Amino acid sequence: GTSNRDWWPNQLDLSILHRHSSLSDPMGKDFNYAQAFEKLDLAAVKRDLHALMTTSQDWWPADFGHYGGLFIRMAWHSAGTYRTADGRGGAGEGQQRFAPLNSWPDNANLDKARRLLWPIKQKYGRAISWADLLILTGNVALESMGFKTFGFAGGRADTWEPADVYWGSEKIWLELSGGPNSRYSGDRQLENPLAAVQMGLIYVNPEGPDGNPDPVAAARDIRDTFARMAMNDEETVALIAGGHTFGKTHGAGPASNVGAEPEAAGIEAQGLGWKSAYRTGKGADAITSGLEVTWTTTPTQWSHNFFENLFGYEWELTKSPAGAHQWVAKGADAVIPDAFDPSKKHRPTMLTTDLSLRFDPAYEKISRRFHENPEQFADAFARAWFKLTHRDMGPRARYLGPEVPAEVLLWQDPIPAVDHPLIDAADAAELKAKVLASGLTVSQLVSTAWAAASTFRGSDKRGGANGARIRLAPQKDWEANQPEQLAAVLETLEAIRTAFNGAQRGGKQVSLADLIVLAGCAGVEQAAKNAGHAVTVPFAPGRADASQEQTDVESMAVLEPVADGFRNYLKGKYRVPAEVLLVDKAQLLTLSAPEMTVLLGGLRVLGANVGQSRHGVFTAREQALTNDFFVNLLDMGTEWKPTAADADVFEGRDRATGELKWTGTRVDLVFGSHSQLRALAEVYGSADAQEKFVRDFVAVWNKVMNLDRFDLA
Amino acid sequence: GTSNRDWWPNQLDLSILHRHSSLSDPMGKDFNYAQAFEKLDLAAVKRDLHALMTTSQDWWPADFGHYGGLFIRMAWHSAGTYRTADGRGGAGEGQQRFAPLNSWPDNANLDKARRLLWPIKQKYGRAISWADLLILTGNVALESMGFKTFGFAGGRADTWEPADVYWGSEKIWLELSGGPNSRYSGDRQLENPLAAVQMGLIYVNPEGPDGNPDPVAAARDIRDTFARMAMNDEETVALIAGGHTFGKTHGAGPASNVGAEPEAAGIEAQGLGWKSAYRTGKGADAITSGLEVTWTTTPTQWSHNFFENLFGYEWELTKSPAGAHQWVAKGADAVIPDAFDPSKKHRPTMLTTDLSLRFDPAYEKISRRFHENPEQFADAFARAWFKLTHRDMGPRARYLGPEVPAEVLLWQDPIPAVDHPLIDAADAAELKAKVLASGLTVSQLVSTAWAAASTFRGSDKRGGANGARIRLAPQKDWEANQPEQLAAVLETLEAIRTAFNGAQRGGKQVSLADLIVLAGCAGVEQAAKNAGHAVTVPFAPGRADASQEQTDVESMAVLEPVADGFRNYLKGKYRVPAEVLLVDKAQLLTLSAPEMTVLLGGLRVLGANVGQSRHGVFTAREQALTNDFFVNLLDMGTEWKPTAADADVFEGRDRATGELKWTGTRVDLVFGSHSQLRALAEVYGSADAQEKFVRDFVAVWNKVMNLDRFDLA
Ligand code: HEM
Ligand code: HEM
Ligand SMILES: [Cl-]
Ligand SMILES: [Cl-]
Ligand code: NA
Ligand code: NA
Repeated sequence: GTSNRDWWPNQLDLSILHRHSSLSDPMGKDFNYAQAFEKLDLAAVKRDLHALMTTSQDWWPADFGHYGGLFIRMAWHSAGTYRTADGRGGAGEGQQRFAPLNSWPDNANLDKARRLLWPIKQKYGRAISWADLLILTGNVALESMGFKTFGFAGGRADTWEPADVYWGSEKIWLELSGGPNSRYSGDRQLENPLAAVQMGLIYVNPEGPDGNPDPVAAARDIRDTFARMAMNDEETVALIAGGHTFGKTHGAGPASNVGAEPEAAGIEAQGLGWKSAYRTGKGADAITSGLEVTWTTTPTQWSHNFFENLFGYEWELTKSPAGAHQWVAKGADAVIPDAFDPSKKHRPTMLTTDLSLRFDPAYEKISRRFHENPEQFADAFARAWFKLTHRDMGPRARYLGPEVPAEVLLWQDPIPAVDHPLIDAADAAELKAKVLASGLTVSQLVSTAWAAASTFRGSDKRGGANGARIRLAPQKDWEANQPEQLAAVLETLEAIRTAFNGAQRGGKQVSLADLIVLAGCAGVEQAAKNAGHAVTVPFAPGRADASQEQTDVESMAVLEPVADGFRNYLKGKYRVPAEVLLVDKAQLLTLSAPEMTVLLGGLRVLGANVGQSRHGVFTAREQALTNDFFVNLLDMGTEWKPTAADADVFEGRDRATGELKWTGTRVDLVFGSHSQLRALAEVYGSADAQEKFVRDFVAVWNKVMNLDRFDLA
Repeated sequence: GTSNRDWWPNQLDLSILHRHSSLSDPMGKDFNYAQAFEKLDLAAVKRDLHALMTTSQDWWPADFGHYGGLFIRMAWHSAGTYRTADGRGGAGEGQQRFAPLNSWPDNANLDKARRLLWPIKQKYGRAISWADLLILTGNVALESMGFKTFGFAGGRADTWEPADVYWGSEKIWLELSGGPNSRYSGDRQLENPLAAVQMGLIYVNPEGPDGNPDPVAAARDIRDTFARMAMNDEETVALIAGGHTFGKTHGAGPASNVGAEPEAAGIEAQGLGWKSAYRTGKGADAITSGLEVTWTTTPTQWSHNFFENLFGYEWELTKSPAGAHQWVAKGADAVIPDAFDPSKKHRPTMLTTDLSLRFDPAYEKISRRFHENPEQFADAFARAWFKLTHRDMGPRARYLGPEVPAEVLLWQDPIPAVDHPLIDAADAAELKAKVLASGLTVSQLVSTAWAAASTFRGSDKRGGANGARIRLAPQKDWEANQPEQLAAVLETLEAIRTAFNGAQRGGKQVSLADLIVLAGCAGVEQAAKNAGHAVTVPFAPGRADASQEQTDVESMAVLEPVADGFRNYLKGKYRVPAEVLLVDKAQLLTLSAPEMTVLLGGLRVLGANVGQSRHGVFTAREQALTNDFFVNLLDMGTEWKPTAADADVFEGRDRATGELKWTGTRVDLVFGSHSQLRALAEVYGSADAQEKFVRDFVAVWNKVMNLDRFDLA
């Protein structure tokens, strides 16, 4: 059946804003996963998982009699799709079980691993999500094999449909770079927001870049992709060598024996895929990656044998039985155990990407330190493994259960505890009046609070106004944030705050984070009064102020808005049209299309544009909260044309006289062009809409202000 | 950006079940359009619409000074997409304003029509939907030009995103028949559910079949497509000749001057399309269809001139200025007015498809009767126009406002008014006990009520249990309904009913329609007791019994389930796979995926399959309401394979012994294969889920029982 996407393949896709409705969710509207998880007997689940590790099923026999390596791979792939550019991917929604991730070539046979966990999932039911279970099982694997983990937090609620993630534009699985949809340009520059080298891989190609088995060049790809997943050199070496302490690869025969991935398989496969015609199709005959490597002499026990082997042998290039490039130790004895035949042993083997850890000079230094000091290795791997598997969980307030590590880590963007009484509703009213008496304008107030709160992204739950990081580096100097104007606003608010806090008894105080958001609330209320409407904007106190020392400036960089259609801002020229960037930002803010539309139209007339630009400011009462954006946009008395100077800026002229009335960008005018967005603009541009527009605007403003408030959740 | 649909283009699409969520809807959850409409000043709207008719705008000047013809075409096309096969299409959701219908070639320049209505829509706001406005406007056009309409009902609520309708598989607009995705096979057999001859047309091609100008062969396509839109020969000739009493076609120059349709146009077009480079691009120079025909000597006034011209001249084939085939009156004088130049007149002209009304022998007789008896023509057109524009509105209880016709029409599937006291809760309990004491089984009770209620489709709001049409022709003889079994159940229930009604005072009685549903509810309660659960199933009385004479047997045929996955039924072998048919039926029932899943799994164990088939009956306690379907389907101890006799039936065997445990169809096993369905099945197949399963089953059962109950809305 032909679809709208077929006829108009470049039209903007709004469905991404309307996923995850209560319609697709089987749990009641009142289901709260945190409350369910908090009563789980986590120790009981862990004992069942520990038993499972050595209870082989004949439909997917356990290598070495132990499924630990397979489950560690499973958990690492759950977490390993994460990209810092947009926060998308990661383990936090259990998306490995839906398309496309369930059927990526790098996730082959993890379908088997998830099916092994069904009995445990079935037993505990809604009290443990799949998303938490996948990570918990990797921790139990590690513990069962002698490795002490850093801890574990539950709280990843399950989702019920595929997420809409851009994984690349290639139309062929695993396509090598340089094709018509190449994700590389220039001198091997990987396009943002991607964090893998080929479509369907987690990070890199285990044979080497585009299959070329050069460990030095592979290391460049490892470094780049791991940095795009928030991991530095030490973490990367710790993770790779730690993972490949355990288990083995599978490549017993040619890959052409392997059948359809799960999404393509027949209905009788019951959700499994990659059925293999090679010998038994499983166990000793398994084919997963096509490589046939076993790294250590004790694949089911933590050890420091990965680095003993990497450094204690010289390595020769060889081929697996499927034809893939891999490496074998020169002159070695057969010291590595076979996975099924206790009378067979093998020589040590490595991947090209393992050898990167020795042949890249910066990795080599770290790897040597870890080989000489395996306790340093164990600590680094435990911390990295926790970070990897928790990186998208958000604020520490979301972490549940009895195994949460007490140590606060810088990468968590931590927020200090509040240890004093909070302001009450009368205090809030007193503060709003003091803010408005200061001479700060509606535009300044709304622009500052928007700048602070709109860094939030629901993909990894980073950002938001909690912390008052807008006053710190690097946020205070982002161009979208208008650094000089911002500094002036913050100075005036800090004086208000000092004066209010100086006059209190009993230890009551207000944080700057709270006062920024409250001051924005005062601006919106003043704008509504300017329009003739008395409204109260809700406000919830309890934010705290983070220090510079608790703020990792380099990790904060990915939160910089380079496109923010809500402020009519674009830092430079991109290949993706600005309206598509707007919808992407709306998705990160967790907004529906109605919410996006009201929010944008209100922000335009409040003065929120960067640089006081007049684009989309379709009103003659700026700083009054009215629906004028929509009424003027939809007025058929105005004709619009792209300017000769800039095709992305439009002039609105009176159709009868030619007189210039307005200017706008693509982000402004999409609301009058896209058939779904224009239907929404019509509701708000109608003669009966003024009250509705104000109420809906207040409600989406308060939603945005509260996005990171998991302390209240 | 590669999507799951690109990778697995035949996987099943569940998003169709989760459209129209509260997320994409700008109106509050509590918005009730009926209540808004009932306060509209409809008279005021009609005055404004009458004013609009001759208020020409320079960006799309009015032909003859009067927009009436354009607006009639607008309303006829709004309604004209309707198909009786599935009830999809029609005017009832205002979908002409969204993709793809906003950009179909047949709807060219109706964008202008809708834009002319923006000021009225803006002025009245939420109190008149677009969907109602489009129809009201056509009515006012007719009244303005001297035709008295049969009436009008409001109550078409607006929708907010494109609907998921199968319009065909062609990848080229207007593709002629016989291509790789032809909608025709055999002897010009149009594929169900389609009701148009080419992709992007409303019914037929005005030049003739695949562009061949043969009025006799065109008539065959007219007849078949109009029948697929619920119209017989009389209605068809009335509608065509009535419409083509008014206005004109547009084809002043070659079609190559016409630019991008609305969804393809640039953002500066602000939702309009088909911009033309031919002369002024508009008015006298307009190009819409490419034909240049004006049918009558007074195109802005009702007349009897259509049939005087059709019969009064002989016709010659000619070409418009765009090259299209059309017909001109041999030897006529220039009697037809020009739309813009008072000094030009034209000869009478006709489309191929107009000539069909004279040259097809069955239409000729009707056309002649109408030419000789113009009052019969007028009355037929008025009634057909009402039917056309109200066909998808559902029961008369949905019809709102002061212009609703009092006459009950057969095509509305009318339900008699209830004029007696209803049964109360004590009476319901007494009747449920009588039903359970009669010896009717769980399976018979559930199957009968499901058969009755599941005819409902939310596309056109036809069917459902109200009316007790399951006891009449043709429902009583449908194979899916198990006629012999059904007859036995109905006889027992009618004897219960007769006995209960015989014992009452005060006029209280129970209808058979209510008793069938209540008997179903007793079955579900008995099934829950059989499982050890104490459950009450909600029941709302108030259904009435329709007569055979109130039930048009041929119109009822399209409600026959030829595929009903909920009863594991398929009437024969189709090209569309059965799990796609299941999702389609779920959409018609208005079910979400979780609701579809719970419903099916419960019905399987209750004995609702047609013919007592064991397929999908994954329980050892049939007729008990348990989650066994899910627990057994997901048991990895069972291996599934297609049978050698039939690739659409699967055998489930114990993995270790090979012993046969179950059989199932594609509809059964999809729940264990599709990654989203299987995530839902897991919830209900968990150890903590038995009570949740039961309570969710009851809720969805009740939902289905009440789908047609707009008397309670
Ligand atoms: C450069 C990065 C990495 C590359 C290219 C890579 C490559 C692979 C490949 C090709 C396999 C074999 C799949 C099979 O045939 O079954 C695999 C297995 C495995 N990897 Fe990695 N790996 C990477 C990093 C990681 C990390 C970070 C971890 C965990 C911390 C991990 C843990 C594992 C484990 C445990 C297995 C064994 C699975 C089993 O026993 O079934 N790897 N790796
Ligand atoms: C066999 C069925 C029909 C065919 C092939 C057909 C074809 C068309 C064509 C090609 C146009 C010209 C569009 C343009 O160039 O502007 C048109 C115009 C029109 N049709 Fe039909 N028609 C059909 C049935 C209907 C029916 C059922 C109605 C209404 C009851 C209707 C009412 C109109 C009116 C009022 C116009 C004039 C539009 C204007 O004045 O702008 N037609 N028709
Ligand atoms: Cl994601
Ligand atoms: Cl529809
Ligand atoms: Na994420
Ligand atoms: Na419909």
